[PDB]
Amino acid sequence: NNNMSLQDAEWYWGDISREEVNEKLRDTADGTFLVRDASTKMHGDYTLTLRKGGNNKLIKIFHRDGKYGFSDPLTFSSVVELINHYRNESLAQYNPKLDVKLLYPVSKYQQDQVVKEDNIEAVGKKLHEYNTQFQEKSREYDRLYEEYTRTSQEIQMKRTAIEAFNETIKIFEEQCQTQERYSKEYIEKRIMHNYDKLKSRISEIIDSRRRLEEDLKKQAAEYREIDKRMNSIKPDLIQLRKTRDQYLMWLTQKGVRQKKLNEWL
Amino acid sequence: SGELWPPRILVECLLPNGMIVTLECLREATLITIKHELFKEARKYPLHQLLQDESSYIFVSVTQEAEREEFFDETRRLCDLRLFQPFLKVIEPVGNREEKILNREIGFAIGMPVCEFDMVKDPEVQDFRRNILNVCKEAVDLRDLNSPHSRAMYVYPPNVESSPELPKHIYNKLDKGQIIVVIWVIVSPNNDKQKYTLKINHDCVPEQVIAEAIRKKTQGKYILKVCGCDEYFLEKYPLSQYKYIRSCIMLGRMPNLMLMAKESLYSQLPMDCFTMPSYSRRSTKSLWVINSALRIKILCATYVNVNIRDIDKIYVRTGIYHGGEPLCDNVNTQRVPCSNPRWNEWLNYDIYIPDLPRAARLCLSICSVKGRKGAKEEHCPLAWGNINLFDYTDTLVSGKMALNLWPVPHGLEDLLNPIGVTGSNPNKETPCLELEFDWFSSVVKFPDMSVIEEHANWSVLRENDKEQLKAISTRDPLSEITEQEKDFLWSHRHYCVTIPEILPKLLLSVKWNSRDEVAQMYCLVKDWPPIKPEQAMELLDCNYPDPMVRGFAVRCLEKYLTDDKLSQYLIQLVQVLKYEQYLDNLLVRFLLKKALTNQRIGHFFFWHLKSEMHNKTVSQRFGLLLESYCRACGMYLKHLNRQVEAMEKLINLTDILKQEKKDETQKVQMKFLVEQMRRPDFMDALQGFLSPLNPAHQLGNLRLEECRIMSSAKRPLWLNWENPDIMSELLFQNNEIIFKNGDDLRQDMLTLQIIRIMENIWQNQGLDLRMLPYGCLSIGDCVGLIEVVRNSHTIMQIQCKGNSHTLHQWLKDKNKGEIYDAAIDLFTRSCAGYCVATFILGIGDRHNSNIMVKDDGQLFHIDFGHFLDHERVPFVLTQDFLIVISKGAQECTKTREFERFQEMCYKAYLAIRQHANLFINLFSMMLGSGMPELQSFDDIAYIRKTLALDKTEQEALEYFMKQMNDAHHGG
Ligand SMILES: CCNC(=O)[C@@H](Cc1cccc(C#Cc2ccc3nccnc3c2)c1)NC(=O)c1ccc2nc(C)c(C)nc2c1
Repeated sequence: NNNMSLQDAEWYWGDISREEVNEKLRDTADGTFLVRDASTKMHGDYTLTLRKGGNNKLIKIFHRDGKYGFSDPLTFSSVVELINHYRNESLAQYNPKLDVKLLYPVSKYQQDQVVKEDNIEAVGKKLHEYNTQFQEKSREYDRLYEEYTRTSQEIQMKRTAIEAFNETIKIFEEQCQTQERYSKEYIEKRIMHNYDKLKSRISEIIDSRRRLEEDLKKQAAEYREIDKRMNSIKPDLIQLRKTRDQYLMWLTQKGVRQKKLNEWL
Repeated sequence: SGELWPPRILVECLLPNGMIVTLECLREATLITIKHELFKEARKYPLHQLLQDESSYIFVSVTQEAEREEFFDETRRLCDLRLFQPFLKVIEPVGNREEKILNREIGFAIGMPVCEFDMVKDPEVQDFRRNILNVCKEAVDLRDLNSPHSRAMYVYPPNVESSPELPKHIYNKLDKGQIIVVIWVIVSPNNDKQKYTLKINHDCVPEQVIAEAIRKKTQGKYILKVCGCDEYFLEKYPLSQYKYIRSCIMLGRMPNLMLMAKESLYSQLPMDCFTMPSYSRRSTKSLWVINSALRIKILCATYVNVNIRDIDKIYVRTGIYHGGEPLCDNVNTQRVPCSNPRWNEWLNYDIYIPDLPRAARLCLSICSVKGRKGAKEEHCPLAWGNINLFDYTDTLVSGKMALNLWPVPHGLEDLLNPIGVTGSNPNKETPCLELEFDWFSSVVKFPDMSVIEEHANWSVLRENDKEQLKAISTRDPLSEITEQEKDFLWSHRHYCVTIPEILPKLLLSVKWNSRDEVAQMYCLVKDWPPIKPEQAMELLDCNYPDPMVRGFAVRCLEKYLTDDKLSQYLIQLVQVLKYEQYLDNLLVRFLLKKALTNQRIGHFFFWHLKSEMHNKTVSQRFGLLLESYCRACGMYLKHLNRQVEAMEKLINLTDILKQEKKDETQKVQMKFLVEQMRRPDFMDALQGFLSPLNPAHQLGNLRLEECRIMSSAKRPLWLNWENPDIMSELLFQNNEIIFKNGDDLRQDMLTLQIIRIMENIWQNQGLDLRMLPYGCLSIGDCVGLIEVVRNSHTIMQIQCKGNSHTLHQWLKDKNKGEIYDAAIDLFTRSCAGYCVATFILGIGDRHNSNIMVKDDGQLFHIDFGHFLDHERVPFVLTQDFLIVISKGAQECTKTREFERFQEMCYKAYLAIRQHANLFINLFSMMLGSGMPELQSFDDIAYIRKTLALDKTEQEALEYFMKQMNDAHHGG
């Protein structure tokens, strides 16, 4: 009535590791919480994890001679009775620095509704289809990332060669300015052949740098465009990973062993 | 790139008078040779009367990396010029002759020109280059203060242990406290090798060893030396302390020592020249008086690189992160269409301005949300950034700031990247964010010591809680910390000083969102008792970003961490050099003192920093670090330029062998490398240089009779180098090395470091599990050097060179005699070591080709570069190994020999689990390194699972017994 079974409660998730519960409370609203069996794996601990202030808190539920509570006054009888008391009353009584109460419980029943096809006939076949899609997409993304890294090296190499061509022009232009000063003594009265060659070499180099500038521009666009495809593929890889692991998590409790998964993967 | 960016090479020289002359010169011709002939050729032009003296002219041209370098070094050939375009300008020399020569050695050793570091005008970099010369001068003075002996200590440092006390099991291998040794005195210029045999104690110093040797020959000017390599015994330590002697006794072999006169060694050592560089010559109110709240305005994003159709709306997700933990809730700007990223919104945070700790470190991001399908909208990050809220001079940031956003790293799912390095993307093809900070009509300065100290002490011997305090301090750093413990720790912080190991746990109990408790904690950290060096390295992690905590940790390291421990933990200490936020930290001023005092540490300090310059996040930070080290390294710059040049001809040799010859078969590739390595360009470079894997080993004339492309996975190179040492037949006849190009050696290098640590734990405790951690070294991007372990065979190959009895019969074949009963023993004590180690670390699958066995029965793996991935047991004793362990008996599982193999594995697993804190610390420093399988604290949670750290000691063993029984199918 006021104390139900923990097994049928929605916030109580049973036995999950710390890394498996950080994802559940990741980027969530402040005040969300869930109760799990303690990592130390005794009986009756039921550590409570709470998301307050942008980080995940942990609270241990002490238990002595059939009672439960946070501090040493073990007034509350059952775990369900204790939590339901702090959903309607803020934790400020327990600690002044703890303000936000247990507002939004993380529930496992809604995630059960998320899964289609509770019958075993479709769970096995759907998992293979999702894994094939996930493996194909993962291979596609690894190919794009390798290509994207390659184009990063080319534009970096091409950009430096652009800097060298800018400096070579500067040296040649500086050398030409010396000729303008030095040719005064002769124009007032060979040199003509020498000057034509210098102008010819600079003009060709100007074209060579300009062709490098155009080539970098084309390479830069491809570097950007493929970075658009890579950024678009990733969200689809995110959704497929969640559903594939969801089916595996649902299927792994039917009596199979981890060695089967290791060989399959 | 080294030669040019040809059978006939024409350079278009540009004389000062402007005579553009195109003439042909040989590649082998040096700069001086072409200079002399060009002036003679230029005299034919009509404007030759204006030529000045030849000596007052020099060459200036363009390098490959666009650096306009001046060619004062006339010795360099045309190939070494690294010219960009074929041309040559002649101008009178300017500046200092010696400084620019040094600038070219440093530029080549680093891999980037030194002139690029003087372009940046940022105060953070400029005052780092100028102020890092206090340590560089201090270190140089120290190593030159004493006699010429102090010069030798830098060049040939001792390779010693951390403890003179021998382990009990090792000490029983030598009888009555005496060990025998042979000395190889050379008495004549003609090679007359004679050996003296003498009995020495395990406590005698090399001075006493020299005294006994002179007596046996029948004030001292002689020093010892390891025959076969460049290791010397010129430190007043017990002879049993040295690593070479410990290896010789524990492997049970003959130590061979040679006599070298001191004067012969001192003449080899040259002088040092530390020229002081050019750049060496060249209304505020407290933060706590502000009562406003942190407000930051995100003006706009110039560029964003995601598709308009696929991604609907984007937003900017921020937050104030004190080194991983959020100081307040993350704030989202309102979503905007992807076409026009423009927010112009004053983001408000919960942090009171005086509440801000020193390492506030605001973190940004740019996520993309679609919302078309799925109850949970998929936020896919597009970029990230980090901004320190306090400048290096204790000043809160103010005014408009422009930041360039990095791309999200591969395999990262979090919207923010609090682990990323604070800074801006140097590239100009990345998203750019415009920020604006609140301006308080004056410069805001973080409070000094006096203001923080006066905040403390202004606001205001047990019964049983000591047991709880002891229990808290003995848990893992990643263990379950609860809100009741944090309250308990902070309430009893004054009695936590009596347990100094509890500091890393107590810092987790402090709330940096309030300045009242932060000020009170600074009082305790000021007078904390010093802790062990293996526990003070914990405070250097990412979770502890405060200047005082990281400053305190280094203060323990400077007094406690030794030279041999530093060499072991050099990979990690370099990795925690990016978690620092300011360039002028205390770790750099501590790391550089050691790197300018030991050439052995300096050799690996250079290569560890040089390998991480491929990443653009720490290219500038580590570039300034190596430039200051290379300048003050000394005469090692000539040796470190031999290895870099030698390892660059190999990269070019392999690179064209990988891409241009991928379709080609091994037969043509074998004949292709024969021609390419035949050229004199490779012969000069790949000869007579110190090996990167070990500064003691010298690589002689590269032996071409056995130097072929390994027919393995990524076409590696198997290279043979003779031993140029006079007494080489005692240690090495040819130093084989595998040059792996295209494979990540960072995961393998870390694996062998843990294996080295594990073997030290077992041997010290009392076990005698013997394993082979070979040499590995990553040099650059996906390029590494692997040391060959001499005589060895894969077990896959051993079954064709000799059925489950093949492995045992082969061992019994080449073990005839009484030594056969010891070959199986070594096959057992090494099998047990690699079963516990592989299970704990979760290394990848172990075929019969990754398993290597020596002629003496020792076993070792070719450690895969995929750890913590394959819960999983990689190595299971197959039917081949179980026969050898059980002495060939068909009743393998029930024999006494297999029973002793199980109790050998249980004692090994329990020993490592007792020292599990050390392995957790080592794995937690390589988070920012970039290994795909180690990038967040949930990856180290695998180690805490296979070690069964949550459960008790007796519950852990039954986790190990069951885990091995799932494959062994029997105890
Ligand atoms: C892949 C299986 N198939 C093969 O055919 C193997 C068989 C074979 C024969 C002899 C030694 C070996 C070896 C080795 C070895 C030794 C030490 C190692 N420490 C670390 C990592 N890994 C190592 C590998 C292997 N052969 C080679 O891989 C090979 C290729 C080129 C060689 N070139 C020379 C000059 C020599 C002496 N041995 C060579 C061996």
